[PDB]
Amino acid sequence: GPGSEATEEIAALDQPFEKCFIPTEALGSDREGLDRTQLERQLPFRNYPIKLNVSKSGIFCQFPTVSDAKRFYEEGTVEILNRSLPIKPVFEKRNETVAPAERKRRRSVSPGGVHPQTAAVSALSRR
Repeated sequence: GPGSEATEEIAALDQPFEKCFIPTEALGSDREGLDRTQLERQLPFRNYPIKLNVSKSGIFCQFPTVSDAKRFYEEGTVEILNRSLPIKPVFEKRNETVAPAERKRRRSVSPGGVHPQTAAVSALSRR
């Protein structure tokens, strides 16, 4: 995804905030909308400068400075739709995993069959 490359060597453990994401799920169908004009004049968001972009995944939050992002993350909880929403940073991590192939076998049996006959008999009766 989108992001910026910073000197991870300087503090990889710290994982400095650069961009935040506001998840949506229990918001409901109301999450599909987000009027920008109303959003600008809404719940916490006006407290600090923040780039708000509507997305089907939620609301993108980009801050001009790391400090603003950190203050918003640490003390910028928001309540939207009468629901407290936390600040989730956009970080990615590559994990190493392996999925060995597996095979399964099943027992099979012969269905059998009927051999042909070159002769046949029948009972003759008339009533």
